[PDB]
Amino acid sequence: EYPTVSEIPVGEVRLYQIADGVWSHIATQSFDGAVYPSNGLIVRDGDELLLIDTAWGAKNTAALLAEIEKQIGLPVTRAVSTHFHDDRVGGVDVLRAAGVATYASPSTRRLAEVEGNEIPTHSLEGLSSSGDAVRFGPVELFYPGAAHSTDNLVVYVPSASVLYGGCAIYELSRTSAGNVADADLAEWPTSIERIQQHYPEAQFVIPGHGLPGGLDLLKHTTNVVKAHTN
Ligand SMILES: [Cl-]
Ligand SMILES: [O-]
Ligand SMILES: [Zn+2]
Ligand SMILES: [Zn+2]
Ligand SMILES: [Zn+2]
Repeated sequence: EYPTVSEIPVGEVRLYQIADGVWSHIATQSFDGAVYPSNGLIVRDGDELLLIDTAWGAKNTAALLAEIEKQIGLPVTRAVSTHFHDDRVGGVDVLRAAGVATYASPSTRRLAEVEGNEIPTHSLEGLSSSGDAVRFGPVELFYPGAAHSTDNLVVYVPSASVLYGGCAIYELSRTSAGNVADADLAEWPTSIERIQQHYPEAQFVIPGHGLPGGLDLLKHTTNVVKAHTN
């Protein structure tokens, strides 16, 4: 049922419905020899769609839109990148070209530019302090504090109790820390706890990569982060 790299050819994207009016988009990308899956979110906003994160690359993102256009038939009007890394903003130029309004916090935009990555056009204000939350259409955007990256945001769909953690949250199968180069290992557990305190009602938790689960993914990530820290 949940698509894996198996049911997904490199360059293609698969959509998966998590709840009413909420889907995850799944793509793949080779990386240092191996192939990894990657999740993004899609949330119905009236008669249009809010996209959370790119499909990790221009080709992948063009396929994501095509796969959305021919499967939901609702237009993607806005998109939010949860952090400055390539797997989240890579494809933003494609989204922009297609008329999608791309958004990110000033922190993410700043880091993206410094990194030489694509830069979402619009700015999400009011997410600069750990614990900050702001509404964006059908979802709530939350800055839990530095974790996988200093700018990582998490997304909650109050109507469906869906929490999209992006790369700040690991799937159960991920037993060791991934790339923590731009991570704040010291603050990661505390940021996870703010996510826990703010969304204890979440029923579905989507990791940036891999299989969705419940709130237990938070403690799992904490376990993995602590083990790596030591
Ligand atoms: Cl990654
Ligand atoms: O990432
Ligand atoms: Zn990242
Ligand atoms: Zn605009
Ligand atoms: Zn990632």
